Amino acid sequence: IVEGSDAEIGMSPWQVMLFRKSPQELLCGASLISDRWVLTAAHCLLYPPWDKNFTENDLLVRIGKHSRTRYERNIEKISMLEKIYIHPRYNWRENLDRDIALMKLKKPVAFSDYIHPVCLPDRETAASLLQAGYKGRVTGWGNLKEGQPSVLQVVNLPIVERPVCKDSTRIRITDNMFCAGYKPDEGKRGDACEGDSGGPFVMKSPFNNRWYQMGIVSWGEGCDRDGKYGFYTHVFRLKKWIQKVIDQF
Amino acid sequence: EADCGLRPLFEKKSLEDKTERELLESYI
DNA sequence: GTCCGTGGTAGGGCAGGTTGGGGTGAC
DNA sequence: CGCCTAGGTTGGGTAGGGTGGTGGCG
Ligand SMILES: *C[C@@](*)(O)[C@H](CCCNC(N)=[NH2+])NC(=O)[C@@H]1CCCN1C(=O)[C@H](N)Cc1ccccc1
Ligand SMILES: *[C@@H]1O[C@H](CO)[C@@H](O)[C@H](O)[C@H]1NC(C)=O
Ligand code: NA
Ligand code: NA
Repeated sequence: IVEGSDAEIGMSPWQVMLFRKSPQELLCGASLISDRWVLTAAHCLLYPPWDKNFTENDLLVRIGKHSRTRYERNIEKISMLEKIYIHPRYNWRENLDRDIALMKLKKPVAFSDYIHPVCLPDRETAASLLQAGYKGRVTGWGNLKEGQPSVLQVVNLPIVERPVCKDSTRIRITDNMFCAGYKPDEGKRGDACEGDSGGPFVMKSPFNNRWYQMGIVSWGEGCDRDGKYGFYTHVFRLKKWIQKVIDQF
Repeated sequence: EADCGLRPLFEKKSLEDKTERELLESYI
C-alpha cells in the first residue's frame, strides 16, 4: 500500500494473510467470506511465468492480524487449506482475466472482535456503488514503494471511468476487472503494490451500513504512478461461480 | 454470513473509523 | 442495432462442467 | 521498589498492550 497509513485495530477484521510455510515469507492478502471459505487472487497460487504453483499443503492462513511479522498471541488465529479452487477461465498469460480463487479451510474459524466475515455484493449493491468517483478501501501488508510496512496499511481510492482505465495500459481489459486510483491533476495519491494481491476492495453501503467486497487486488504497471491505475477483479460477476462452488463443496 | 459487513469494534459499537466518511461523502 | 465458444489459462469434443454469463455492459 | 527494555511460533509499544507469564538494575 503506497500513500496509505496505519489501520485502526479491528477496522479490517476480514483481512487474511496468505503465508508460505517454508521459507516463512508473506505471499499475498485475502478476505474471510465465511467460517471455512477465504477469497484471494488466482495469480497468488498459479503464475507459470514466474514458475509459481502452490499446493494446499505448501500454504498457511493467518486471520485477525494487525502486525505484519510479530506473532499476535491469543488474537491471531492460524488455519490450513483442505482444497484450493481456481476459476477455470483464469487467463494467467495475457490479462489475468478472472484473477480470483476460493480457499477452503480444514476446520471452521471462531469469530472474535478482530475476526469477522465481509459481505459479497448482490446485483443491486453492485449497481449503486460501482460508479466513477465512488471511493473504495484497499488494505494489505504490501510494499510502501517499488519498503515493507510495520502494521496493516489502508488507503481510499476512487473508481475510474473504464475508458480512462483502458487507455492507461497496453494490456487488453475485460468486463471481469475495474481500475481505481486518483488522476494526476487530483493532487491526492495512493495505490496498492506487490504482496497486496488477493486483498479486498471493500465499500460501505449507505443503505444498510454494511461493508461489501467489490474487488480483489489483481495487477497494475509499477506502483502509485501518474496516468497509471491499479486493477481489481470484479467480485459480483463471479459471485454466481463462488456460490455454487461453496455449495457443491 | 447473515451478520457480515458489521465490525464488532465499530458498527456494532455505533462507532466510526477516522477515514469512513471520505467514502460515504463520495456518493454523488 | 451488434458482440461476448469449441481453444483459450486447458480435455475432449461442440455441451457443460467449478467454465460461454451478463452487464457500471463495450463497440 | 520503580525504572529499563525483553524470549517465545514474537517488538518493545511495556512487564500491559487488541493477549500470559515472565526479569535484571540501581
Ligand atoms: C500478485 C499481486 O501481489 C500483484 C499486485 C499488483 C498490484 N499493482 C498495483 N499497482 N495495484 N500482481 C502482480 O504483480 C501481477 C501478477 C503477475 C504480473 N502482475 C502484474 O501486475 C504485471 N506487472 C502486469 C501484468 C502482467 C500480466 C497480465 C496482466 C498484468
Ligand atoms: C501445479 O501443480 C500441481 C500439483 O503438482 C499440478 O498437478 C499441476 O499440473 C500444476 N499446474 C501447472 C499449470 O503447472
Ligand atoms: Na471448454
Ligand atoms: Na510480552
